[PDB]
Amino acid sequence: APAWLFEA
Amino acid sequence: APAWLFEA
Amino acid sequence: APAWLFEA
Amino acid sequence: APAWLFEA
Amino acid sequence: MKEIDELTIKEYGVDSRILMERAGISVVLAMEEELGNLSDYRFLVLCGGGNNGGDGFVVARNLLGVVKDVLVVFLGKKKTPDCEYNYGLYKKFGGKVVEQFEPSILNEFDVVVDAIFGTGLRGEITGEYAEIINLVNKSGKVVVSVDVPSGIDSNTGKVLRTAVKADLTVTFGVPKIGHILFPGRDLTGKLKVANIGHPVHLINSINRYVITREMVRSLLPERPRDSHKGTYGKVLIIAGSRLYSGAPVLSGMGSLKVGTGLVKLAVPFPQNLIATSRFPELISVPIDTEKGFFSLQNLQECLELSKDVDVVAIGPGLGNNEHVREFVNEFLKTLEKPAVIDADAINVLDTSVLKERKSPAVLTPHPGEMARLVKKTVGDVKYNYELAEEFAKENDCVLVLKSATTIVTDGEKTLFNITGNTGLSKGGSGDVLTGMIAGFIAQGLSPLEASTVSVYLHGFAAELFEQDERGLTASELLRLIPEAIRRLK
Amino acid sequence: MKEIDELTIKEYGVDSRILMERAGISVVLAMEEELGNLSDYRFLVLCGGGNNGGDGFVVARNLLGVVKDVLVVFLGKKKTPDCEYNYGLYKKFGGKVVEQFEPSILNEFDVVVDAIFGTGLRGEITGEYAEIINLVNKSGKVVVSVDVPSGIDSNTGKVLRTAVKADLTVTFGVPKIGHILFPGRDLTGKLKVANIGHPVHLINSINRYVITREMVRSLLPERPRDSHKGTYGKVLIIAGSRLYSGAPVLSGMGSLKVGTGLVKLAVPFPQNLIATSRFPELISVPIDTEKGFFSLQNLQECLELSKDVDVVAIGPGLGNNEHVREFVNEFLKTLEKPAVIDADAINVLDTSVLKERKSPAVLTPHPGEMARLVKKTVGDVKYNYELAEEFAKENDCVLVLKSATTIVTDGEKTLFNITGNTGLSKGGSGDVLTGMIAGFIAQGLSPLEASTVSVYLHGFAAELFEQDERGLTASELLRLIPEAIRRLK
Amino acid sequence: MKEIDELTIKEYGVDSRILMERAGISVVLAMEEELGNLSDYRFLVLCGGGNNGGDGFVVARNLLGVVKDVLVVFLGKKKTPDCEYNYGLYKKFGGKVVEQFEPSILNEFDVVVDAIFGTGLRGEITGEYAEIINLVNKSGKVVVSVDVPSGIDSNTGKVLRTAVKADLTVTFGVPKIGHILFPGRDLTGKLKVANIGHPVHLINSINRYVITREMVRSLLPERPRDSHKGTYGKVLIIAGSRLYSGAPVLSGMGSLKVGTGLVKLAVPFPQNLIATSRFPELISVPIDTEKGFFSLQNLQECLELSKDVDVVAIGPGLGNNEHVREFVNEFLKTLEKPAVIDADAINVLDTSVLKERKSPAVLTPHPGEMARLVKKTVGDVKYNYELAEEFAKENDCVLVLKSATTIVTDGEKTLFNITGNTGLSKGGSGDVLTGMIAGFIAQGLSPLEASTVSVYLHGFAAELFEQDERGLTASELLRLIPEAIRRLK
Ligand SMILES: Nc1ncnc2c1ncn2[C@@H]1O[C@H](COP(=O)(O)OP(=O)(O)OP(=O)(O)O)[C@@H](O)[C@H]1O
Ligand SMILES: Nc1ncnc2c1ncn2[C@@H]1O[C@H](COP(=O)(O)OP(=O)(O)OP(=O)(O)O)[C@@H](O)[C@H]1O
Ligand SMILES: Nc1ncnc2c1ncn2[C@@H]1O[C@H](COP(=O)(O)OP(=O)(O)OP(=O)(O)O)[C@@H](O)[C@H]1O
Ligand SMILES: [K+]
Ligand SMILES: [K+]
Ligand SMILES: [K+]
Ligand SMILES: [Mg+2]
Ligand SMILES: [Mg+2]
Ligand SMILES: [Mg+2]
Repeated sequence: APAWLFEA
Repeated sequence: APAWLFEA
Repeated sequence: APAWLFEA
Repeated sequence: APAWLFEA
Repeated sequence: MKEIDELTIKEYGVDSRILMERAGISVVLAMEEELGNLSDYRFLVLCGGGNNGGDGFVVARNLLGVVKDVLVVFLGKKKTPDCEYNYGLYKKFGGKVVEQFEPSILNEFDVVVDAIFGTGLRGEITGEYAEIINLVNKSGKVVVSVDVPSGIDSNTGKVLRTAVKADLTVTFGVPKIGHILFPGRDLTGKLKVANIGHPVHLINSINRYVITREMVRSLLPERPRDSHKGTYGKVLIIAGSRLYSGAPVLSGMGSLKVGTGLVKLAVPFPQNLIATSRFPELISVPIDTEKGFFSLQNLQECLELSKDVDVVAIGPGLGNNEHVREFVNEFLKTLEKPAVIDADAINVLDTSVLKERKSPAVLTPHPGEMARLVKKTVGDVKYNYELAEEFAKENDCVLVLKSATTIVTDGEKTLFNITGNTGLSKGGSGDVLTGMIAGFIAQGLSPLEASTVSVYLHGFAAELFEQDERGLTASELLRLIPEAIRRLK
Repeated sequence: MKEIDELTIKEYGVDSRILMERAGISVVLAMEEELGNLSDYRFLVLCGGGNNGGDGFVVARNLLGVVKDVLVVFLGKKKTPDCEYNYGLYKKFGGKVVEQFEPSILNEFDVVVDAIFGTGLRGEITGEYAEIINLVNKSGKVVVSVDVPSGIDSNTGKVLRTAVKADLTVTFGVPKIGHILFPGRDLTGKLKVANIGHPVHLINSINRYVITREMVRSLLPERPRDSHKGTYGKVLIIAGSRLYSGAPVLSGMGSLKVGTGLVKLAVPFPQNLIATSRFPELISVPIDTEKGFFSLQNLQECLELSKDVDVVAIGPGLGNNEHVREFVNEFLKTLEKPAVIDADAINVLDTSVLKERKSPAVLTPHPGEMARLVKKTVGDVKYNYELAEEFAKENDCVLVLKSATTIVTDGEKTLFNITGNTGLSKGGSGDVLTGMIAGFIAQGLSPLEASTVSVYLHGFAAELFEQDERGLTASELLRLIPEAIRRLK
Repeated sequence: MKEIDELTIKEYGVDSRILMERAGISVVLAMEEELGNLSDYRFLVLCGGGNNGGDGFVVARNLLGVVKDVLVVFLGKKKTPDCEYNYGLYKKFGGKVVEQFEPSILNEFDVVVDAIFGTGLRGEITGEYAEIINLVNKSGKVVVSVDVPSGIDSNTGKVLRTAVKADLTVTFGVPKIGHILFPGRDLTGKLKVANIGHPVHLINSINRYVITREMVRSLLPERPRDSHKGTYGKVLIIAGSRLYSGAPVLSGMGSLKVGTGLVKLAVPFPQNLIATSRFPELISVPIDTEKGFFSLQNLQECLELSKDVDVVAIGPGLGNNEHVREFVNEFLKTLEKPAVIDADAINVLDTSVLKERKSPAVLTPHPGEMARLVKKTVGDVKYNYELAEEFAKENDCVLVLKSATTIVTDGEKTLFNITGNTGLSKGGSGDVLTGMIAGFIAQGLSPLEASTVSVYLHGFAAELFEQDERGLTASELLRLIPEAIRRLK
């Protein structure tokens, strides 16, 4: 799942 | 379909 | 759920 | 559909 | 209906207040059916000084304590007795009335209940009345109109200077002519007709009705299994010209698609060959003409061809020159069969000819053709059901005055059709309907019955078009007719 | 757009480095949207010495530590200030740059980021630049181009000797003409347009746009329910000949399928009978000609037929001989109605006639016809939007220059159409579009609006064909138009 | 992190304005991800005079022209350089700032962007600051906080008089301790952590982390197929009393459910029989006691039983009287095995005993037990991670300080657990966790690793309960552990 900008 | 009050 | 006339 | 960054 | 209210009060003995309570609660129930649970909405109820406004006060009072906020703006000068009584109840129940408004009032409300004017509208709306109506129309709020949207004349559907545009109209007893004819039909939005306790015998006595699915279903002719083409009648269509070769084909298939047994066209040669190249089911008889138009020289051949049919349709694509006029009028004068008279046969018709015919006729003009036929303007005949009734009664015919709402009358009974869409606003639509009517007559329906069934199914077939309605063409309409018939039962 | 960058820096006061950061990150986000999680991929970032390359250094630096491997190959000589600053950041962050490459370098990488040249491309690409671009194109790696694929002229879409073929192009602010016109449109692959923080007022000031679904939806005319065929206009189509009998039929139905109220064709007899045998909805008037072609002897009949219509389309299938030339030019000189001029009417047109017409015109040439009309080669007019603009402005018309990307201009405003496919590369396609344009004009759209809506819907209908596009024919295109209209709203 | 900003600017050379642009855009993207399309919403952006407010100005400026309305209320006195620069951009772009507000301002807006204070909060919030924050909290608008909700101390999670309650918090680089500890964790709402371009090496250097699913997955021990119960270790649990017979059973099964090979309980007779009547898998050794509690007379039997195990857990349900104190302290002083010390063994522990043990220990107090252990108030130890770190470092142990957010530390490394819910706020929960920790130690994880994995899985098992969390009991928690383990991989 793409996570370059955000970590949850 | 019940129609005592309303006709469409 | 619409309840102007009847409560159950 | 969200479009702040990209138009297609 | 004003007579129906009066009789229900004065002779059946129903208290006028009981009718008014029933009216108001039916509005509340209608809104709930349309909006779901009312308890989160804020309501602005706009009340005139008449009984429409009294109905409004019943609405307002019945929402008190159950929804988020109710405010009444009372816009009248004086109150009728029932309006006064119901204003009095609203206030005793804790309700807030104001008599002035600012443009900003719409801000704090979600639903506008329009109880300003109903059937008692007289004359143009001006002043503060007009101003609040224009504000409501610019507000983008949900608008619910009591009986008729304020500003529509309920007998004609005309806008008296300005009128409320409603999302939902709740009317009492029966639909009013102004919900059915445009522009009123447009401003009504979704129409609900509420039973408020008039005796059913009175409601059923009204002589002008909307054509419904149930009425059309019970009129559809029977198809007994032991039958043959002769069971289902024969139609002759006299149509076309060197200019207008497509009309006969659309009329002929119109008759076939509604279940007619045999259809014969008489069309000038070689334009007759057009029809069978498209649909070989049709019989397309070549008529030898001097210059590509029917004339008196074809009279005898056409009467001969009429002898072996049940109905004759005439007019689509004939052209309108003097030779056509002479032919059409001499033909109809001698033809002793039901006639469906359309298009150019109307444009050349001598109405004395109709009065002297022993056999029946249906005429199917659009307003342009009706205007020319009675020597009036389009604006004076458009939606003029009383003129249509007089014409039908005086000429002993059925008149089918085509428009978005179509009027069908024999002078005694008048029916309004509300099926269809703008895909029918295109050349060829009318030609189909002519064939449908002739077809149903051939199958045994009276001219009035045939017209009632055909206008409904023609519009319903249009609504069944799968893609955008503006792309509907007559050929596609034809393909949809048998699906309309199936959906009707 | 170079002006837009400058103004955003010099007058709005946005630091040039902020714009460059925004550009680079938008590339990273775009790649993630297209490739999913980036963390398993190895990236080769090819950077020129300009600001395109600076954008590249921002990309490279933002992938450091987050993906499997990044390498920059720096191919320039010197660096602009922002490229230098961002090179400096990349290296401070631990990034690897090399200035030489071997053909084998592509081996150890999955994604090529092409930041070699953007809008600053000048002249043919040669040398090591060309060589790395040719290696990238043979590599079968995923190619992501920064702003414009290197080697495409961003003002014209021409390839300057060689150019990168991209899977994904990320451009900034607005699409460039070279993403829209071929061959550049082809090499762009999937285009994303990123907002990098220019004031919206500047982005919106650009005078050459791509026709979008939203623009076409808001232009579609209204269908008021109280309407009739006259509401939706009347078209006359003057078309066909003994040689070319099919053209009128496709043009006529083109008008009907977009919602026109009435369509009349004037076609030489007996070729006029073709139209109504296929579609009886059409009116196909027979014109008596000496040898099967329109001539001056038909002038008067055609002007007469024009009086009762809103628009006239002329040209499809007329033929091109001197009698047709005399007829077409004398007709257009006297006709005081909007005209849609296509095909053979363009081939014979005297452009002086256009300058003297008071009424509007749309011309719809393919490049072959445009070339003959202005006496240039096909290669000089093809995709030449500035020539199209000058022609429209000088002749006071709308010019619709048909090709895979269609240009629509009135001289002031220019729109590009990117809908359609190769199924339209077949006889008959053009004839349909002519009817569509005439139809929309008849319904009340300006010639420019009608052309904008028609080119978009014509191509979109083609894309809706269910089977392989190469089997699409004009007849099937017609059937698809009303589904295109429905999908548009 | 303030150090991380500084180093990224001063030593890596990233312009401070670039960091601020990146922060602001990440807020916009986060809001879009959470709210869908932003274009219909009206935004009120509340900006302080610091860099938090500068981040706010970037947000505001990037919404201009794209959403329905933006207003900035600037609440500060002076502006830092980056705040000033970004205020300047906002205004050049056409943005509206006001410096005063009335309570009514919230009315015309849908979303509040809280950029008042971030990590620069110092001291209690009073005055107009407090007033606008209290108004925002009563407004029922969607609240999006920039970095940390204004009024939360980002190092502790305490509310400095009053604080914004956010639906969404967007923080930069790394979560702050005040998003993790309550009450701050509660006021943060949904937390997104945005990458704004710090070097990854710096982001990764932070010494206090949140325990994540990926960290726990990589710590889970291996299950080689050629294994037997001895592969997976042996646990002794010394627990229970005549008063507290249930504790041993929950601790024992806690060890078994995480994959321990053999579990032995030592429990006073006859309370030991309780365990095997519920779970016969357990070994429950009867210890003969004088009055139903462990005492020095049981020392030797317990050390003997310890020889054949890998880890000993002690404390749940022992009771706390002097004989238990003497037993617990003499046992732990002689036991040369890792020890997990819980509950009543903590209540009687002599901390000198921990300093002299050569073998490792984990202590698992709730704040009440930690308070008594260090002779402070519950309020002074609750969420006091620095006190926990000092205690762990001074006593050479791992400390697991239980609460809604659990702190796990060995003095050097500190981890925060955010799994779980209020169903764990019930007797028995702790007893399970003790067994889980002992179990993982027995399987070969370090005391710190065992504690990290166990706190995460214990809370995650609770979240997997099917019904309302308040009905969760320890027995049901146990049944859920192996499903938590499965979902983790
Ligand atoms: N907007 C509309 N809504 C519903 N029905 C419509 C609408 N517009 C037209 N119609 C219907 O379509 C038919 C049009 O017949 P008319 O004779 O007016 O038009 P036409 O172009 O002459 O068709 P033809 O070429 O077959 O003669 C009528 O039944 C009319 O009621
Ligand atoms: N490859 C393509 N992609 C998109 N659109 C195309 C493509 N090829 C052709 N078209 C479109 O199809 C239409 C072709 O019209 P044109 O007048 O060039 O051809 P034609 O063979 O003359 O059609 P007709 O026989 O109707 O005159 C134009 O709208 C053109 O833009
Ligand atoms: N609201 C909550 N959210 C998340 N975790 C919680 C919550 N309340 C309690 N817990 C967890 O449940 C466990 C409670 O253990 P503790 O020793 O405090 O309680 P207990 O009643 O003594 O349980 P036991 O009877 O097993 O000793 C701890 O892991 C604690 O972190
Ligand atoms: K009303
Ligand atoms: K490039
Ligand atoms: K904040
Ligand atoms: Mg007609
Ligand atoms: Mg062509
Ligand atoms: Mg406990």
